Amino acid sequence: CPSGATCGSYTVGGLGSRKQQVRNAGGSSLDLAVAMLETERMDTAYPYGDNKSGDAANFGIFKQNWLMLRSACAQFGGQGAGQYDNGAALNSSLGQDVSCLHQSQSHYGLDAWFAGHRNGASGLSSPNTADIAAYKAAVYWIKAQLDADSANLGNDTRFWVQVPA
Ligand SMILES: [Cl-]
Repeated sequence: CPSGATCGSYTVGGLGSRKQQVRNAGGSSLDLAVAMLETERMDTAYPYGDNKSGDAANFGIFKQNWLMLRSACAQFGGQGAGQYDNGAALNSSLGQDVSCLHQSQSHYGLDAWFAGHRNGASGLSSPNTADIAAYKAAVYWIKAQLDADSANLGNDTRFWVQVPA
């Protein structure tokens, strides 16, 4: 486990089939790690926008925020913060979700992407915080578990890390 955190793994029914769908939609192991951290079932069943509005609203299985989406992704080009409900298109289309993730990561580079993903504009402007570093470490710990045994790319196991610890 990273730092002083608890971590572990448990079984989620149907998750292996879902992992395969994410991969077939273009998700890499890093993308799977992010998805695995963000929701239990790699879905969009969390509250709409993750109970946030505007630039802070989250959409899709990676919980991408509207600032990131409208700043980097062609389908949201030129849109303002108040148009955030348009990001809900990612809740219905896994292919668009992955496409947007890749556009955003390429636009910012991965290091900046982690910062903006975690903390929005504040994160992009101050990307080297301890909290952002903890988030990144959690994702890469999950990825290490996926990398260490390829069965984890298609089985029902969810790896988890308590990011606040
Ligand atoms: Cl994001």
